[PDB]
Amino acid sequence: PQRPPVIWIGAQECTGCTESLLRATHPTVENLVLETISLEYHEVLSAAFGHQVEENKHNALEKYKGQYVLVVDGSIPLKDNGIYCMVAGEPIVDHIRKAAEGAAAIIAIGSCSAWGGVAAAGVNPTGAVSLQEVLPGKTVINIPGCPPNPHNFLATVAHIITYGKPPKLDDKNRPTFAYGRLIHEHCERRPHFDAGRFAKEFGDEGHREGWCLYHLGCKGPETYGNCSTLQFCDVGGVWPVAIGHPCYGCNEEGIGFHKGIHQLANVE
Amino acid sequence: QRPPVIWIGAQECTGCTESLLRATHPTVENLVLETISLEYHEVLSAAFGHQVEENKHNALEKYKGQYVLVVDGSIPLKDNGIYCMVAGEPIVDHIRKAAEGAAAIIAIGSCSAWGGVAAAGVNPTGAVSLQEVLPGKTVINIPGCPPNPHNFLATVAHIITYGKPPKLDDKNRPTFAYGRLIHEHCERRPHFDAGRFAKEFGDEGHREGWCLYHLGCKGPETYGNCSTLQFCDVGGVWPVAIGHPCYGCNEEGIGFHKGIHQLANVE
Amino acid sequence: QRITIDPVTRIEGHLRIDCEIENGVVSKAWASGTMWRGMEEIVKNRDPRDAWMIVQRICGVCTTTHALSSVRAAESALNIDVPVNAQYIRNIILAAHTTHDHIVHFYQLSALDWVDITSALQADPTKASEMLKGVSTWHLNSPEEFTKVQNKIKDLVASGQLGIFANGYWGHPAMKLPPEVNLIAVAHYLQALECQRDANRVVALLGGKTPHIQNLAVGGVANPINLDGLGVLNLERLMYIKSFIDKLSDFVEQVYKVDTAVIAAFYPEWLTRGKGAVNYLSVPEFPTDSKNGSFLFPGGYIENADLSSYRPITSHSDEYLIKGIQESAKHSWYKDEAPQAPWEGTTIPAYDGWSDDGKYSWVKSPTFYGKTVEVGPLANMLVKLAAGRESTQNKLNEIVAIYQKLTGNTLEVAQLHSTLGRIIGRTVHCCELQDILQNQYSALITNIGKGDHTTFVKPNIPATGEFKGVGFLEAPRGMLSHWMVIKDGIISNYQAVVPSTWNSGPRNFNDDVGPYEQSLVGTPVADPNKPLEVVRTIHSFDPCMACAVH
Amino acid sequence: SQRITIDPVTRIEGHLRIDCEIENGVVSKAWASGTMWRGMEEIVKNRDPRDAWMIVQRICGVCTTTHALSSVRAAESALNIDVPVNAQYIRNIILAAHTTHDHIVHFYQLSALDWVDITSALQADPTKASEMLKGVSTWHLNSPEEFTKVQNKIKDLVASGQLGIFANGYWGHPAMKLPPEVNLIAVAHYLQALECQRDANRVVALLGGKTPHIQNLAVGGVANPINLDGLGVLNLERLMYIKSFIDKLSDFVEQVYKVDTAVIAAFYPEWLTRGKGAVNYLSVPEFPTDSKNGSFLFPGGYIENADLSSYRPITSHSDEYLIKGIQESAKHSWYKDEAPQAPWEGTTIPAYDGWSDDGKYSWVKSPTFYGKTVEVGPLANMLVKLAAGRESTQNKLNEIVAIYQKLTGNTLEVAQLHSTLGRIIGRTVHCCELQDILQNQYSALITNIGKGDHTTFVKPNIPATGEFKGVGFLEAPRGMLSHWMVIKDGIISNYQAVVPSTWNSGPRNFNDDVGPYEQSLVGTPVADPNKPLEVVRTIHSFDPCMACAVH
Ligand code: SF4
Ligand code: SF4
Ligand code: SF4
Ligand code: SF4
Ligand code: FCO
Ligand code: FCO
Ligand code: F3S
Ligand code: F3S
Ligand SMILES: [Mg+2]
Ligand SMILES: [Mg+2]
Ligand SMILES: [Mg+2]
Ligand SMILES: [Mg+2]
Ligand SMILES: [Mg+2]
Ligand SMILES: [Mg+2]
Ligand SMILES: [Mg+2]
Ligand SMILES: [Mg+2]
Ligand code: NI
Ligand code: NI
Repeated sequence: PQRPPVIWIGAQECTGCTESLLRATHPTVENLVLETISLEYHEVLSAAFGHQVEENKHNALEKYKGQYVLVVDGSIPLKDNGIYCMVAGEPIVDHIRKAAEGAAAIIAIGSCSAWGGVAAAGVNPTGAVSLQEVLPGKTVINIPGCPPNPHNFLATVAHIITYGKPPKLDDKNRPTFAYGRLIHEHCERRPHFDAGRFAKEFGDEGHREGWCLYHLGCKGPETYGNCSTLQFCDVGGVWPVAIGHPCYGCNEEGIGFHKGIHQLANVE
Repeated sequence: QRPPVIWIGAQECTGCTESLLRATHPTVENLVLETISLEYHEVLSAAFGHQVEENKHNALEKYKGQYVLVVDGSIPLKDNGIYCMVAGEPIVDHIRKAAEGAAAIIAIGSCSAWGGVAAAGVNPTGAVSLQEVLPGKTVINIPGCPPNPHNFLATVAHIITYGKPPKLDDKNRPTFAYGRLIHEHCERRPHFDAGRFAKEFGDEGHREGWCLYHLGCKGPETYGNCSTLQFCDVGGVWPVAIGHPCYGCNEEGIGFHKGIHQLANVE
Repeated sequence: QRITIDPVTRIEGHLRIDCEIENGVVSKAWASGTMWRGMEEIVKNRDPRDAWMIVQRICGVCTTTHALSSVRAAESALNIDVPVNAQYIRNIILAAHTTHDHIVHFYQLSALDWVDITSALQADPTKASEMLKGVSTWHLNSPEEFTKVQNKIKDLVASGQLGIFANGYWGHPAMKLPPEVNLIAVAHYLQALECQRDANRVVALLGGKTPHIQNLAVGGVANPINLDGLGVLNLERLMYIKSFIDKLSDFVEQVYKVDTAVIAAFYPEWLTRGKGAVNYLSVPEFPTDSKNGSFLFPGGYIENADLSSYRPITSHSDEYLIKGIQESAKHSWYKDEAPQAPWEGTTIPAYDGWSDDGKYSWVKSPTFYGKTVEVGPLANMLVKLAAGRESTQNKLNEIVAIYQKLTGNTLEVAQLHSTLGRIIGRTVHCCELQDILQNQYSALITNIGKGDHTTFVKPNIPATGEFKGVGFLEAPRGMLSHWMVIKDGIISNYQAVVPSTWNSGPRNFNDDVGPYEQSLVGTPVADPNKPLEVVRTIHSFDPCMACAVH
Repeated sequence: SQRITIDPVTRIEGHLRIDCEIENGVVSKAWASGTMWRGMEEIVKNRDPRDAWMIVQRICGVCTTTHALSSVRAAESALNIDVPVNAQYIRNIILAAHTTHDHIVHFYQLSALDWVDITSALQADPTKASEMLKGVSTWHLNSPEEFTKVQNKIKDLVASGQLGIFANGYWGHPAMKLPPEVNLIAVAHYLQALECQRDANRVVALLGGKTPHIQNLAVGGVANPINLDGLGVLNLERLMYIKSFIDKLSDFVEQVYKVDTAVIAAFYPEWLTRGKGAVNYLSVPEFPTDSKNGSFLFPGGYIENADLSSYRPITSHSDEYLIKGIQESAKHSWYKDEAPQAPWEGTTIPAYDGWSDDGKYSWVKSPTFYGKTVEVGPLANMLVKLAAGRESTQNKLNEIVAIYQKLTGNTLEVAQLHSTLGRIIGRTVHCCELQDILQNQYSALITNIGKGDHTTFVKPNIPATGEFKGVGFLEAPRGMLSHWMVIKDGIISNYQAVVPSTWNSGPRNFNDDVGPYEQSLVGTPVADPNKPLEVVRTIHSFDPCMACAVH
C-alpha cells in the first residue's frame, strides 16, 4: 500500500528535533520511514545530496501536491532578507513558503519553529521567528519542547493519517493530549510543594528525598506539557524533575531561554 | 560463584514469582544465570519429587549461613499446618528448617509480608505472615500483590553488592520502595488539591485524568512506589494512571479489607 | 510398586501425584492438590463489585482470568450489557495474557521434560542451524546464536552451581532428542522469555500492571478513552500497545509452532498415550457485540470423542451448559459429598488425611450431566475442528506439514487425543490468538473513530431479591466459571469451578476417574525413582493448583 | 577546469555547501561553507554563568550533552571549582554513552549509503552473504533468514514506488564496489544499529533526565540525588537499570560495527590513500576521575607533521600551552574582525557580503594552533593514543587490522591511517574503547557510593565585581571542543565556542592556508561531476556538524 508522504525542512535547527525520532519506540524511526509514512524529503537521512536531493523535493511537491505533511524544525531568520539560513543558494523562508503552498497539514516541531525558541531569544541576532509567523494564512500545528517527546509529534501525525484530521488543539494550536495541562497541575511532587517540603540546593537532604524543586527554579507552574506523565524515552520514570533538576520551561514561550534556571516561577 | 537463593512457596498464587518474568534489570534469565544461584524454586526446577527434595537438602547443607531465603504466600497455622502440605509435611516446617541457616530472609508479597488476601475475611486457614512464623528472625518485607519485582531484586542486589540489607522502615520494608505514602508522591495530587475528582469511570473528569479519591483511591493510606517506579518499565503504567483507584494492596488493613469504592482516611 | 511425586515441579501450585506401577507401566494414579486457601469463603458477604479484585488472586499465573470471570458473573446476575469498547479491551488483555501463559508453559514449564541440557553441550551449532532450513524462517537460529547459548550452558555447568537445572533427568532413557535439537530448544527457551515479556507489556498498558490487572469493573473497564486527553487512553498510548502486539507473531509462528512439530517428530509414541477423557468442553470467547455475545472463538461439547455430533455453545447464557455443571467432594477434603450445582455449592473443609479409597485432594470433582470432561486447549481445538473453523484446521495443518516434512508421516485427529495432541492444541490456540489481538485492536481504533468513547455503565444492585449469575471464560487451561449469588445486596454464595478443577479433580461421586488420573494409565516408567514419563503427561495439561483448589 | 556545487550536503548535521574545481576529473580546489548562523555566543551573553549550559547545549542536538558539559566546565574553570568525583562519574557515563549512539549513527545512518548500494542488495544471495562472515564475526543476527527478512523489506519498499530517503541515491555509481552480498549485510546492520543506539541513549536518559538535551548538570556538579535508600531519586534500582542498558551495547559494537569497518576498508582500499586533511592533530584528555578535575582515562596531545614519536602530551584541561595556542580568524568568514583572536578576546560580528571564492564564503571561523591548521576528531584522538603507547588503542586497532588482513591478505600501516578510511577507523576504535569507559565508570560510581560518598554538587559563589575567565575542554565525538567564558560583574561578558567541526570545516585562514575539509578533497577523483559521490565520501568521514561549526 501507498504510505502518506512527509516533507521535512530544517531551518535554524540544532537537529535535536530529528534526533528525538531516534529515541521513539511507537513507532521506531525504522518503522516510521518503512511502514507509517513515506519520508519524501529529509536531509539528515537522505541518500541523495545536492542536485539529486533538490530533484527529490521538486518531484515530491508535484506528485503529492495537496497530500503531504510539511514539518519544519528550527526558527526562520528574516533579518537581512533571509541570508542567515541559505540552502541551494536561497533563503530557507522561500523554501518553506513554497512547500507550504501544497501541504495538507503543516507542523512546527520543537520550540524553535513553534515560537522562536532559543534561536530567537535575547538579542535575537538573526531576527528569527516561528513557522506560524512566516505562514500567516496557514494553520500551523505547534509541537513545542526542546525537543518534544517524539511521540507528541508521531501521535499527531498518526491522528491525521488514521482519522483524517488533526487532534484537538488549544488556542496556541498545540495538541491537547500533550500540552493541555500545566506540568505543575499533574506533577508527582505536588504533595511536597503542598507541604512546604522543598529542595534548597542540589544534593541537600530534601533533594535526596525527592522533594519539590520549586525553590530550585522549577518552571512547572508556568509550563504546559506532558513531561511528568508521558515523560521521556519510554523507560519509565525519566523526566528532568524526576532526575533531580527543575523544569526550565523549554516548552513555553517567555519561560524557557528567558528566565534563569534558578529564577522562581509565578504560581497561579 | 553466585550467591545462593532458596525460594519456598506457601499459600501463594504464584504472582510473586511471575513478577520476575516482567523484570528487566535484571531479567529473570540474567537473574538465574548471572546474578544468583537459584538453588531451589519449584516453578522452574528441572528436578521434581525426590530429586528436588535432594536439591533442597544439599543446598541447605552446602550453603548454611549463606543463602537468602525467599517466601511467597501466607503460612497456614490452623489444624496443625495441614492447609499447605509439601512432600507430606506442613510448609511451616519446611520454612522454619530453611530459616535456620539463612543469611537473610525475605517475605515477597503482601501474603508473606502481612497475611494478605489469603488471611482476609474470616481467614479460613489461620494464615499468617512469615515474620509471625519466625519470631526470632529479622524478616525483610516486600509487600504488594505482587510488588514491582525490582523492589525485591534491588533489595537482593543491595545485600549482594554492599553486604547488608537496604535501610528498612519500622515494618522492615525497604525505604527506597516503601518509605512514602502513594498520595504524598502522586501526579494527580494537583487535581485532589483543586477538587477535580472523577465521580464515575468514563465521566468527563475521569477522561481528563483527574484524581480518583472519590472512586475509592487508597493512595492516602498506602505506602509504596507505585506512582514513581510504576510497573513493567514501559513508562506511565500503574493503576491510577490507567484510570483505576489504588486498592491498598501493599498495606495491611487496607487492601482486601476495604471495598474498592470505600473512601480512604486522609492524614 | 507404589511411587509418590511430591512436589510436582514446573507447574503452578502444590501437586502430589501417586502411581501404582505394575510390570513397568502405571496401572492406577491419584492426583492431589495439597494446598487450600478458601478464596470462595474470603469473598463471601461482600459487595458484588469488590469480588473481582479479591478472586483474581486465585492465581497469578493465569492472572486476568478470575478477574474477568468475576465481573462477568456479576454482570450476569445483574443483567448488565457491557460496552463494546470494554469488551475490546478485556479481549486484548485476555489474548495477550494467554500468549505469555502458553509460551511460558511450553518453554519454562514443559521443555525440560523433553530436552536434555547436558546433551546440548555435545551439539554442533552449525549442524543444529542446518536442521531448521526449510522448517523455519526465524531470524535467530544461526550457528552463532546457538554457540552463544551453548557457552552459557557450558559456563553454568562449569560453575558447579546448576541451580534450577540441578538433578534434572539428563541421560534418562526417555530423552530422545539429538544433541543439536536439545541445543535448539534451550536457545528457544531463552528467546521465549523476551516474547512473553512483550505480551505482558500489552497486558500492562491496558491493565495498569501485570501480574494482577486493575482496570476492570462490574459494568465495563476503568480505562478512560480520550484521544485528546492527557494522562488517559489516548492515541499515543494505543500506538504503544500496538507496538507490542506486533512483536509477538514471529516468535509464535516461527519458533513455538515449529518446536511443537519438532518435539512431536522425535517423540511420536506420545501421540498414542495420555488420553484423559472422551468428553470435552469449551466455551466461546472474545465477545464483540454490545450484548455480551458475538464471540470470535466458538465453544461446544463433544461426547465420546464424536466431533460430528458435537453440541455448539454460542452463548454464555446457554441453559444447557449452565444446568449440566456440578461438583462432588466424595474423594475431596470437604464435608458435603453429593454432586452440587455451584449456585448451591458449599466448601466446608473436612481434612482427614490421605486415603487411597477415601479423601485424597483439596480439588473437587466436576461433572457435566454426570460425566467426566477434559477442558483446556485440547478441548478447545477439538471443538473448533468440530465447528469447521477454517482458521483452526489451517493452523493445525501447518504443524502437521512440518511434522510430515520431518518424519514422512501425517497426523490424524485420532492421534490428537494424547499428551502431544494436548500440547498441539495449546500451540494452535497461541497462534490463533495473534489474529484475535490484531482484530480487536483494529476494532477498538475503528470504534473510537466513530465517536464511541464509552467504557463503563454504572451498575445498580437491588437491596432485596436473590439474583444468580455465572461468568464463563475460556482460560489458558480451559473453561472457567464463577458463580455468584446475590442476596440483600451482598454475595451470599460464591463458587469458582476452574479448568484445572475439571482436569485434576479426584475420583468423583461414582468413583469415576478424572483426566489426569485417567491419562496416566498405561504410562511406561523406565525408572520408578525418576518417573519422567508421568510428569510429561501431567505437564501436558498445564496444571494450576492454586486455580484447581482456590 | 569545471566548477561544481554540492548544496545541500545531506547525511550530516546542519547546512553545508561544498564547492569544487575539477581539472580532468580530479578535484583541484575546494571550498567548505557553513550556510546557517544563529549567534548562540551572542544569545548567551549578559546572563548568569550558571544559565549558560542550558542555552549553549542547543548549539547541537546531534552532539547533545557535549556543549552542556563544556559550558559547566568553563564556568567551573573561571570560578575555580573542583567537581565532586560522583559528578564526574555521572558526566563521564553520559558522555561515553552519548558518543556510542553518535558514532553508530554516523557510520550507519549518515555514512553507509555512500559505500552501500541498496539496489545491488536486492540481487544478493542471503546464504552466501551469511557465509562470507564465518570466522569474521560471532554476531548472532547474521543468519540467511535475517538477511532474507531485510532483503524483503527493501524489495517491498522499491516495489511501492515510494523510495523516500532512498530515492535518487547513487545506485550503480562506478565508485560503488561492494558485491550484492555485502550490500545486503550492510543494510541489515544499518537497521540493527538503530536498536543499539537506542539502548545507548537509554543510558543517557536515565542520568540526564531525557535525551536529546540532558538536564542534570550544574556549575558545581550534577542534579542527580544519590541515595540508595531514597524513593524517587538515584537509588540502587535506578543504577541497576542503567547497568542493564550499558551491558546491551558491547556485542553490536564489537561484532558488527567494528567488523563492518574492516569490511568496508577491505573493499575500498584506495580510500586509505586519499582524504588526508592535515599534518597536525590535537585531542584533549577526557573522562576525569579524581576530585580535582583531572586523572583522565583517555590521554590527549598534539602531533605535529604526522610525527607520533615526538608528540606533546596534554594531561590537564588547565594546560597553558594548549590554552595559549588557540586562535580563530574570520578573514574568509562572514564576520567583521579578521585578525586571529584568542577566544577570551573573541568577537562574533556578522558581516555577510555573499559568496566570493577569494573573499568571504562561510559562517565558520578558521581556528589555528600556534598559527597552524589542525585536524581534530577520532583520527586525531586515535593517533594521539597510539603516540602515547596506549595498549588498549593499539590492541583495538590491531583487531580491525586482523579482520582486514583476513579479507585482503594485507596489513595496514599508520601511514595509511591519514586518510578517509583511517578517519572512519579512528571513530570505530573510539566507540569500541568507550564501552570499557562505561563499565569502568559504572563500577567506580557503585564503589564510591558504597564507601559512603553521596556528594554530587558544590554550590558556586560568583563575585559580583571583578573580571575573570575560564575555559572548558571536552573531547567530543567530532573532536576537541572548548568553551571560553569571561565573567564581569557577575554576568557573562564574553562567550566563545571553538567547536571541533569549526577546526575541520573552517575556510581558508588569515594566511589563506586551507583547513582539513578543503585540503582533504584535493586529488579526489570524480567519475561523474553531476554526481560527486567521491567528494561526499571524504567529507562524511569527518562527521560534519554545521550547527556545531557555526553556532
Ligand atoms: S526546538 Fe530545541 S531541539 Fe528542536 S531545533 Fe530548536 S534548539 Fe534544537
Ligand atoms: S514546582 Fe515543579 S517539582 Fe514542585 S510540584 Fe510544581 S512542577 Fe512539580
Ligand atoms: S502477594 Fe498477591 S501475587 Fe503474591 S502470592 Fe499473595 S496473592 Fe499472590
Ligand atoms: S487520592 Fe489517589 S489519585 Fe488522588 S492524589 Fe491521592 S493517591 Fe493520587
Ligand atoms: N488458565 C488458568 Fe487458571 C487454571 N486452571 C484458571 O482459570
Ligand atoms: N561532536 C560534536 Fe559537535 C561538532 N563538531 C561538538 O562539540
Ligand atoms: S524544561 Fe522542557 S522537557 Fe519538559 S520538564 Fe520542562 S518543559
Ligand atoms: S492496589 Fe497495589 S499495586 Fe500499588 S497502586 Fe495500590 S499499592
Ligand atoms: Mg539589514
Ligand atoms: Mg525487546
Ligand atoms: Mg475520544
Ligand atoms: Mg470451587
Ligand atoms: Mg531492545
Ligand atoms: Mg577503492
Ligand atoms: Mg550514607
Ligand atoms: Mg565560535
Ligand atoms: Ni491458574
Ligand atoms: Ni554537533
